[PDB]
Amino acid sequence: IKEKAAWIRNRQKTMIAEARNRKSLKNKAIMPRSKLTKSFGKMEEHMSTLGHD
Amino acid sequence: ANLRTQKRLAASVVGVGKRKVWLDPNETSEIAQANSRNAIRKLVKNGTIVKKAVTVHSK
Amino acid sequence: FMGTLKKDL
Amino acid sequence: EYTINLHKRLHGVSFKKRAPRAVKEIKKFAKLHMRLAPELNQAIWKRGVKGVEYRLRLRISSYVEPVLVASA
Amino acid sequence: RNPRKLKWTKAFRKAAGKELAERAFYKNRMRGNKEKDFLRDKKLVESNPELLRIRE
Amino acid sequence: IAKTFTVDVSSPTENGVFDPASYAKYLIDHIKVEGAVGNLGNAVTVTEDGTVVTVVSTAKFSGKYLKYLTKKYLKKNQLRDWIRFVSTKTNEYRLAFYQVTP
Amino acid sequence: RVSFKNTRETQVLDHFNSSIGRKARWPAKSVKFRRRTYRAHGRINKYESSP
RNA sequence: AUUCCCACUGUCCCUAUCUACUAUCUAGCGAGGCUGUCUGAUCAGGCAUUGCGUAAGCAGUAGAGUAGCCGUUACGAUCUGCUGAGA
Repeated sequence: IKEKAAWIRNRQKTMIAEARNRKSLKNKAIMPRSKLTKSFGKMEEHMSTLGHD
Repeated sequence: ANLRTQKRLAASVVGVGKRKVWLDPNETSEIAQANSRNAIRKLVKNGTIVKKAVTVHSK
Repeated sequence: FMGTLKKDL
Repeated sequence: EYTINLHKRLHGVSFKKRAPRAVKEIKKFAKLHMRLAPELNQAIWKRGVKGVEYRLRLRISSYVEPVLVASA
Repeated sequence: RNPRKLKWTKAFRKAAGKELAERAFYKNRMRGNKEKDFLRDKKLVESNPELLRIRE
Repeated sequence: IAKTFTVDVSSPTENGVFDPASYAKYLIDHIKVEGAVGNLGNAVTVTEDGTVVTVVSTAKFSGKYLKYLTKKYLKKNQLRDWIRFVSTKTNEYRLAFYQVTP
Repeated sequence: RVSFKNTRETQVLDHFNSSIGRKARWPAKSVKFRRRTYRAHGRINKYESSP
């Protein structure tokens, strides 16, 4: 139990750091995802990490 | 690779100023051939030239 | 003087 | 993967030029052990010219990336 | 400035039970800390099945 | 008076990246009727038929709130960057994948 | 179009001797190888190149 | 406008330290805390010419008060413990 808790804490801190890195200073113009296009390799890697088909 | 006129035409056609237009950095050669506003409209339709949304900042 | 610290336990 | 202590390297530098000079510091760093990814430039300028983090975790291949860690 | 208010003075540590009025005393103070850590760890583990599933 | 909201989750479900039962559970646990979590006093009813989730509401409910809840659920499962909540007709919605280069 | 003194006095690239810091320099233009303006007070300041 | 009383002061005894700017060479040319404000809120940070010692988080049945009944939902400043900790 106490190892899974440490893993959860580490992953939560990592996610917070990544969210802070993505976030910026004074807000800028937004580039919507519905207008940009993402490749298939990134999607495959992310879905495999998630644990889906 | 001098897309100043292309940015001017995109800003005029979309009507959102030059601070809201986004020209694809990976399509410099394709945008370089858009010397007319019809080609600019075609690029905007294809998604090569995109219009940025207003900043999400509380009033 | 300091005593026992958190690290030293 | 390296750890650069930029607090030591940026000591005494004017607050107006911490962020630019830090870019030159990491460029020297990769020169000592061995092109900056724009994400790493964002990491450097995350708090403007005046403020740069004491430590930075890097991945050097020389192409240098920032890596996401809970703490350095 | 009242010395007993500042935590870094011996007056605070004696007038608050932190300082013996030693090692065994600190063990006496720090009993049950492991239980509190275990309980908070259990709550954290049971509060996010999805994150453990991502872990696996 | 009752208003019907339809969400078509067929595309993400057929691709093996969605569980409609968990989705419906998240809604029924987070509708927040009258500002209270789990105050479903028969005003809001959620049904999950396998590929279409239907929410029938007689209280204050809007498609914007449903979109907000769906996006929150997507972000919790960190699928926000691949699935979007989009509308086809009035008060008829679906989940669609973002544009992907083949 | 290059300075006469620097060319006459000309590993140097990547690193008439008044005020030279201690006296050697690294003149890049020399190694690789009429205008007029007024001022604070009206005058004719003529600057000429020395090829 | 002048003169006396009290208080203050690097004016001085008696100078010392820091910041900014400047000056120099080179390539070319060439006579921990607080105020205001902003990231939706915490956390963490930016700005305002340094603007002017117990961490984050969790818990207590102790807690000003907000919010359910005539023994009892919930929110909750502050306080206590993990914690001479954290950096």
